[PDB]
Amino acid sequence: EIIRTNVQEVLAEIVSFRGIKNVVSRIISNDKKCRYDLIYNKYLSLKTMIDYSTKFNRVVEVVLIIMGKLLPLDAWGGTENKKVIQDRIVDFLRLGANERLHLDDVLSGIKLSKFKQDFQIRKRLLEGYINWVFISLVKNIVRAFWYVTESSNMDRSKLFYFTHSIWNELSSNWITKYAKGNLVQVVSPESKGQFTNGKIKLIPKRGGFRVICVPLKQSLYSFNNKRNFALKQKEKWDYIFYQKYTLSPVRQVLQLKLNALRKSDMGHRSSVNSTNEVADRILTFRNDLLKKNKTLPVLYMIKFDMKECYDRLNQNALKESIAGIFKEDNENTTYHVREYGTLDEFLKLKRVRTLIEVDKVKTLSISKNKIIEVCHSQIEDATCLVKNKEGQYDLFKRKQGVFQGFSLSGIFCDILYSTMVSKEFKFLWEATEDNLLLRLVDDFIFITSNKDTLKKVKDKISSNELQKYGAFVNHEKTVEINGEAGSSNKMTFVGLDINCLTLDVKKDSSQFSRPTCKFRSFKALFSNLKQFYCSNLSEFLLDFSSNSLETIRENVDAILKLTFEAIQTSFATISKQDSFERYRFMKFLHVIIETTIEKFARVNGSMEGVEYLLTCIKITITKSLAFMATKQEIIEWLYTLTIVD
Repeated sequence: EIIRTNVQEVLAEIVSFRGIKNVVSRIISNDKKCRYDLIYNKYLSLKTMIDYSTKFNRVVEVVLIIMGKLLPLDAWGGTENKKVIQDRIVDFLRLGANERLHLDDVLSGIKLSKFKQDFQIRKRLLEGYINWVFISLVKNIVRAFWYVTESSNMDRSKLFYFTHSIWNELSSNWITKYAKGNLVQVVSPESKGQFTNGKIKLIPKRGGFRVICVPLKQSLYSFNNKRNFALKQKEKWDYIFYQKYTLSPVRQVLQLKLNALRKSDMGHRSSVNSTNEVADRILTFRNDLLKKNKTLPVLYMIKFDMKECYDRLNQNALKESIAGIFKEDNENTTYHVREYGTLDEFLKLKRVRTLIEVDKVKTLSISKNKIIEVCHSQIEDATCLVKNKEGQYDLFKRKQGVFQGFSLSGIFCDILYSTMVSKEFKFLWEATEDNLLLRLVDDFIFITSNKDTLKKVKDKISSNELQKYGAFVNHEKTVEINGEAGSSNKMTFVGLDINCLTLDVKKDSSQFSRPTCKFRSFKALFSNLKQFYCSNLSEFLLDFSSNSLETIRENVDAILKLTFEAIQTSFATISKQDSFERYRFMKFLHVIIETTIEKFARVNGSMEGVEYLLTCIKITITKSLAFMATKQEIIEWLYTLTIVD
């Protein structure tokens, strides 16, 4: 029950002879008589959520035990090619068996597969065989036994295998408890519920789970009727058209109104869009202080975060904030924004590898009435489906707050907190020379030389004046230092170590650890660094529903810089014993760039921002290769890459 295709179909997958059918038959035969649920009894059966996960070594052992039973020794093509393929299987399991397979990296066996001038171009079938072994056999085994989710952690290269039996038990328990305190049932909502339904996804947030709502591309009727494929396809394109022509414009106009307020109001400059911007605003604060009084004064600083900002978000305050940024447009205004494609466009109408080597605008138009209507609909009509354990899939709505995982949830929280910061902290932006406030999603930092204005901020985050917006200060996480030789002088803000005494800002970078660069060849270095890149390129850092583009870009830049730092560190050593070939390096760059763009489109479903990201990648790659004297042809090739038109 691992291979659900016949010998005729599998052999058809390996060509666009007779020994092949001999192997496929023996593999399929072993599949039918393999005692799967006895292996499960032998190998796979409290008080933090990740401890229930199967340890990775037991995960690997189960997979290889199945693979050994499924594939006879000749099916591996040698008693040593088996060692190589098994190592690539472990690498594939370290990516959760969910990332794209690269046949040029996995394949390092040579001849010993005796059908198990042109034998090489007719070895393209070996690519089709190994591909079927990895994507059909290995992946289905993982899907058969485990649910795989990446943790929300500090080090999020960690993928976790929960057996379906224990994952369902953990998930049903947390969801039942979370539904009582945050949700309320629904028996017949509006007929217009086609694009406001979502399914609950859980992420192992330490003591519990993060609750994410993934938008359903169907109506409830189509979801309950799993057999009406045509209707599901019809409504799938309804969402695609709704996302392209309605949701994307609404998000674009909200982002522009929010950007224009960063320049207009002084109260919105305190709202910062990324971590590097937090560092730069502090470094500029430090530098401007060194110019204003020529020394560095004793500085006081306070950091504080919000408790469950999405769950506790005030829907009414959010709706007022949205009306606020549109107060000047007289409720008949049409805005002109760009059109973008969907991921599922090229796929289902064209072919793969959408990054290739006359102009375009492709504008759309949307009115303020629609924007207000769609925003209200997303806030007030968002519903989620919960597994019932009587197999019923009831529908629930939020008592208060906004579901994380919908298109506008991230920008909703940005609009409200920018509005909140601007109206509530008025006594900060006529004396900017002495104090600095910065906002990053839900984390706040405030640095000042005025110990009196420190108490103003310290007394406002202790009152209830921010609860009007749904902001509740996480008091036990509040940290304050002053560096009067009586307190500590190091504080950790988001990703940053900040010295209170000298305003030194240094990045932790421990989230993505050592790229392990010590090899005797560039090919071995690029394969390892390709593994490292995909292992750290998690979906949440490409999620446009929860992060800004500057945050998405800087995260890609952070992974890139670590990857190229490995190249720079070991280039001289490897170049001593292996000649650097620029064309092999460009294929590595092309694979690295393609994977990032593909996963970004996969996560967000919309092509909005791939252009901005592709050119930020070119600039980052250019900068990161400054150490390389001879790169003109490499960089010239890099600059000719575009998104498929």
